[PDB]
Amino acid sequence: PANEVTLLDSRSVQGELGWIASPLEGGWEEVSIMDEKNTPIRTYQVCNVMEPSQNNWLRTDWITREGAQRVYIEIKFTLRDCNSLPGVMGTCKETFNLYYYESDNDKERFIRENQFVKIDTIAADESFTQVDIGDRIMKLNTEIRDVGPLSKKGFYLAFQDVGACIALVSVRVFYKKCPLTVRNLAQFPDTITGADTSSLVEVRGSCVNNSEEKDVPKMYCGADGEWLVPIGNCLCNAGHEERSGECQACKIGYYKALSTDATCAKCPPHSYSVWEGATSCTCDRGFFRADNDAASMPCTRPPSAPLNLISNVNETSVNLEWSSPQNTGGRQDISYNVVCKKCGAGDPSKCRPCGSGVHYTPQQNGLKTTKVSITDLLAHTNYTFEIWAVNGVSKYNPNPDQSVSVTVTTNQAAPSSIALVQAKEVTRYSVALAWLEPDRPNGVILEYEVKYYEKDQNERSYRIVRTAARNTDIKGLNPLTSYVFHVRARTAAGYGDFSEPLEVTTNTVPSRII
Repeated sequence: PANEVTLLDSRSVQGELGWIASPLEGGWEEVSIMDEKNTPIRTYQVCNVMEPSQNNWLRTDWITREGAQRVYIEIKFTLRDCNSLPGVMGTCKETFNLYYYESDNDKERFIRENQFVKIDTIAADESFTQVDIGDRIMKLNTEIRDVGPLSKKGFYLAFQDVGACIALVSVRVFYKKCPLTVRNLAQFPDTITGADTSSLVEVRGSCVNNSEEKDVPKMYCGADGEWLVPIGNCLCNAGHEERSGECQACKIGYYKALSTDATCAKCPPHSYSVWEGATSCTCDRGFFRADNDAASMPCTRPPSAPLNLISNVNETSVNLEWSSPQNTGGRQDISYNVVCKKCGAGDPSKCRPCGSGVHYTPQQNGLKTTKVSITDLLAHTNYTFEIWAVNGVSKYNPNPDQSVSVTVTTNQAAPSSIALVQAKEVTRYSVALAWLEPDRPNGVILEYEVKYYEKDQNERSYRIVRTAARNTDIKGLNPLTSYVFHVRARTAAGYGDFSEPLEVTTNTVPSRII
């Protein structure tokens, strides 16, 4: 019934035990008790109290050790007290000796009586053990005796009677063993107990096929037939979670990048579901993950180019400025790459690249700031720059379809100021504005910026209204508030100057009666 492997048993034996007894008549009797469906239970009996100098031997059959170390012998017997019935002074006994002999030969006819070695004298105990074979309760005292270490192939066990009323009910022969158990996600095989009580057995078992050894696993198989302290845990491999037995793989829609104790996590947002036992959730079409970026982070989109581009020119240098991108994609690392083209010079589309050493003081390629300044550019020659937005993923991702660019001139000056501005309509809610283009353009006019600032009060933040058309209307203004309007012409070639300061007071509904 126990985890310990048995060698010899009274019930488990095939038919007869095959035990050699000396003498045959008047010695050990085959008094067996039958209490099973057509199957008997073997028991040896001897009771020669009246006869003097009684000596009865009972040797067991050949026992195959099968790689044993320490053998435990459990004997269940009935011992009749010498007080129960009157007898002869110093004749009756209440003890029986236990003998053992090691041999190599399998089948033997006779074993030498004097050659046997005694283990210990077995006697009765006060506490009776309750163990029954049939329906009625039987109270027989049990005794356990250990012997070891054994070097030979097998051994023989002998029972000696010195004139006592005894019956050997159950004879169990078994060795203690450490069972096959899986602890700390590592397999441990069946190991036999040590030869000494003060000696421990070092057991090192191999880990699961779908798991990697992080720490060396070891267990100590004690003399009792069980492990003591577990040292070293085997962590589950990437794409496999913790389970009762072996490391179970991650289900459809789960991933595990590194060997961690935590279970399989669900796919991050905007990521395609992979098959059972995946390392990392792959990104679907339109989304791509960076090499330097962690597996825990979700899939990101490619960046967008900044729509607005402001350019100011000097005699030999050019200054560029742009706003933040529209679609970020989902990454904090946004850089800008400036590309020289020299396509501005000449009417045809095809041109030669900037082979010469163009110097730009802030950064060469991949600037984090939204402002850049290009120097040492040749005068009288037309140029064009392509400010291409670069993300952390954009390298792995395909080259972005479009990049916002602006064509500029070197030697040509900045635009002049507007000669005069005029108000067309004057009402309590809106004031219309009209203006002409400046006297000297010095380039193609692209935008007109208008500034508004309140008078008689503290300086409020300037109102910005961008209109390419030569006419604009003000909106949402309080009555009786005088306002100064300033227009500024803006080109790709440069920055314009402030216009005529027009002081117009907001119209009011009449109140004076004549």
